Amino acid sequence: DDWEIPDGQITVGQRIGSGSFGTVYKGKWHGDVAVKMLNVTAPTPQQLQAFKNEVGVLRKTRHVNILLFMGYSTKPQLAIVTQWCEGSSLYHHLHIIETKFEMIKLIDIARQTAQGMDYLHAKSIIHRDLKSNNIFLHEDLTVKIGDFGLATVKSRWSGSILWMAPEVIRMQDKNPYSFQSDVYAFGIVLYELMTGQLPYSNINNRDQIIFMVGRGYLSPDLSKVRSNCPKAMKRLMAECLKKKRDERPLFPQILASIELLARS
Amino acid sequence: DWEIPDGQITGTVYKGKWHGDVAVKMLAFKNEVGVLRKTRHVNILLFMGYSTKPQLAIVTQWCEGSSLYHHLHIIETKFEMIKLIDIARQTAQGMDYLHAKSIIHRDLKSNNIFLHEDLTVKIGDFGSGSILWMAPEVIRMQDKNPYSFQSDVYAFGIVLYELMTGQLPYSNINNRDQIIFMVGRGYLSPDLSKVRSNCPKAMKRLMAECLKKKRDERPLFPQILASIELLARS
Ligand SMILES: CN(C)S(=O)(=O)Nc1ccc(F)c(Nc2ncccc2-c2ncnc3nc[nH]c23)c1F
Ligand SMILES: CN(C)S(=O)(=O)Nc1ccc(F)c(Nc2ncccc2-c2ncnc3nc[nH]c23)c1F
Repeated sequence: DDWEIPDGQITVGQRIGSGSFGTVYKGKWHGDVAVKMLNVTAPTPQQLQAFKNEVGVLRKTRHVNILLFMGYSTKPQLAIVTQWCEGSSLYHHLHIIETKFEMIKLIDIARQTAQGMDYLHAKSIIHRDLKSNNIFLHEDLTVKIGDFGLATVKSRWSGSILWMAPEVIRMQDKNPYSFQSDVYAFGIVLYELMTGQLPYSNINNRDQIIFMVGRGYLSPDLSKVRSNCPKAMKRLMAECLKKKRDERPLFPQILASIELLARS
Repeated sequence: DWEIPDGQITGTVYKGKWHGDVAVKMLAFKNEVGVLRKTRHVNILLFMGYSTKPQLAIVTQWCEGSSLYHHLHIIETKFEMIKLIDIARQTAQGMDYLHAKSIIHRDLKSNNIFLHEDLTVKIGDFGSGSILWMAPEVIRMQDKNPYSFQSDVYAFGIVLYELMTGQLPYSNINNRDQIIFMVGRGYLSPDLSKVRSNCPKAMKRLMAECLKKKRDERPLFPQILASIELLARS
């Protein structure tokens, strides 16, 4: 199956986001696009195949709340091409430039994020790295979820611990990821949305945050939420953040909860 | 210390009278009663005391009416959907409680759900001949301990089938032992296409989640409860 973009077609503009996993630029291909170049130097035929399989999984998605896969390139560098969103991440808005969102918009961010996640889940994809860094806000104020590609490949060939549920944080199981681990991360995003800040700010040792959340000694202080946060959401958040994996709701539930209180 | 002396009350249960009408269960154990004192919820059968003169016995209220089993299958009552949903929520209310108190019911079924004044639900029998409600891990008692909160969630799911179908699952297979084998290996599950037209996707979808074969994928009761509440307000 060929969503393969022949090299020469893509002009590669300014760089937007580094990271060992790959570097992202704004480019041109039938208009604005985002091009993510992988840092894999010389992939072998096998590495090339793993990549196409993982792309295979990217082509299972078509939803307004999922950043739009448009193509991939094989030479001279492995790359993923997606739609270009004019805007900033949720992490940028919340923690870098402190954008003040009216409560109605916060909740709407939450609705749209849950929508997209329910979609991924409907298609049996697990994100493994939902964080406010991967939630983008279009100028419209449509949310796009990103960076769910290449889960397997990222592993084989670091700053997401605030979003990791305990099972994830303590690699005991070979594969600790699941829908409810995604749901936990989403809860952390709720926390960001309604406290306006990241968890565990008053603790300064990463190794120790890792230990303590991982054993259930540490969880996010929910009393920090803004006073005009609906009670139903403080509750929902709490339930997403349950330390025990099997106590966390799935996304169809979450979505209905958030859409009911979106009428009050 | 909650004992009730002899000549004050009046195998299968008999009807009695102690501080009004009571149901009295006619059969080291003293450890159990400690937990039943604090088991206090509207939709759970209320514990009023124990006895051991003559034989060891548990006493609860007598509530007028009959089991969910009795209504649905024997006398076949045509409830409204709003009622069935109401009933299913109330059953969740209690199980939710019982799990809050660390109690695995181990034997939830419709004959263990009573309708007081044909209206309010009361759970009991948490102090085989009932395979229809057993989950797979349970159905093939395979190791140290097969029971779990999730095991109960499976059985509650069968009741949801009962509620909306109005009939017992596998009603078209006459060999009990085969049903055992079949649910054990994951080959046979209840036919969800037998629900009545007017059951919302959600109810039918909740049922599915409850009846998932893998133990750990089933919801726990707060969510079942929160899900029915969500579907309730339609
Ligand atoms: C298939 N993709 C959705 S993904 O899951 O594999 N991730 C992904 C792949 C290639 C990409 F170019 C992007 N996009 C970005 N990734 C990291 C940082 C920023 C972006 C990005 N993408 C689109 N518009 C943007 N505007 C600012 N940053 C943007 C991605 F999120
Ligand atoms: C905590 N108890 C409920 S229990 O788990 O120890 N089980 C139990 C013990 C004694 C009981 F009498 C009952 N209740 C009944 N058990 C069997 C048949 C009927 C009843 C029953 N209980 C209350 N009201 C009724 N009305 C008709 N049958 C009734 C029980 F459910």
